[PDB]
Amino acid sequence: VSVDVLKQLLLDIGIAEQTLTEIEPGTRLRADLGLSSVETTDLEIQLRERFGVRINLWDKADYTMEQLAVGIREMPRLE
Amino acid sequence: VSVDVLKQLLLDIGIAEQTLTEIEPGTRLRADLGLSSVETTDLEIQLRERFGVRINLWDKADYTMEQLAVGI
Repeated sequence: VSVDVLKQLLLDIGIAEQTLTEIEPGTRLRADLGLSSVETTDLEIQLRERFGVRINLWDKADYTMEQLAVGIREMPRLE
Repeated sequence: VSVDVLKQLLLDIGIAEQTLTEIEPGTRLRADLGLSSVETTDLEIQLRERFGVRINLWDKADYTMEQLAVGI
């Protein structure tokens, strides 16, 4: 249900907090947040390196906050 | 751009993560990573369509990750 972890990640990579005030489970990275190419690339890097989550926004057109939150909860980690 | 960014762009065109472990400034596109002609072309397309960056990766015989960053 919760997207707080992902909201904080976005904040962590430099997304402005005013862009994030209405974030919901169905909020989409491109179509709703309007994330830039550099921002999406930074997100893919940090998802992989911090959370073990591997996504490809070159290949896939978009992802919701929910799908990414769930990925984070599900992915195996050594910690 | 950093080596990290280049590594992600390469992942995103389907270069295997295993092939990218130990990637660094000196790593070469063709002689070390073994990029195919189709993969090279895919990298060009991604740079142009995702970032607005036009680069011709047949202008040189090969590119280290550092030359690629500078060229970008």
